[PDB]
Amino acid sequence: TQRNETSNYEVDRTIRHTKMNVGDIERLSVAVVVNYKTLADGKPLPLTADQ
Amino acid sequence: DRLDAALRFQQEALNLRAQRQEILAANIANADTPGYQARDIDFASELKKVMVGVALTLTSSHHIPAQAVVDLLYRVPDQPSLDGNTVDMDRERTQFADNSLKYQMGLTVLGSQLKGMMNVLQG
Repeated sequence: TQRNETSNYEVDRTIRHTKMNVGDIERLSVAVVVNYKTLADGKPLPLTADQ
Repeated sequence: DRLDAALRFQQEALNLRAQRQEILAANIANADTPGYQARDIDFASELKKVMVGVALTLTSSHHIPAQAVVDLLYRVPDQPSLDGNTVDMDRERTQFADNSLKYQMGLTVLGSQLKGMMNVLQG
């Protein structure tokens, strides 16, 4: 037995050219502080877990 | 090419003479093999067949080009041997000498045609 096989293929091709924007954000860290709650009496009652 | 068409007939005749020469010499060499049949080719019919293909398409550079890759007639026996060998010395010796002569004649004709095509150009 003898099998000689030659195949020429055409392939899908996708070229993407990208120029990233200058000034993009890499990592953002934010510090927020809130106050207590002073009722009509004036006692600084702290907030709750849900809030 | 037109140059091939002019020299096609003599080249095919020369190649067929070489092939038949090989076949006749194989018949001579295997003369003593018991059960060997003497084979030969009909020169004229095979010359018609050769004188009377599709390279695969190459889209780019990497694509690989297409890769390329006669009928033997039994001789009618003359004398019946006991070992089944039908090779006759005299017949194939004459055929061998004749094929040698015709190969030389084909070489002469092809060389003359090439030499004429050359002296047309020389100047």
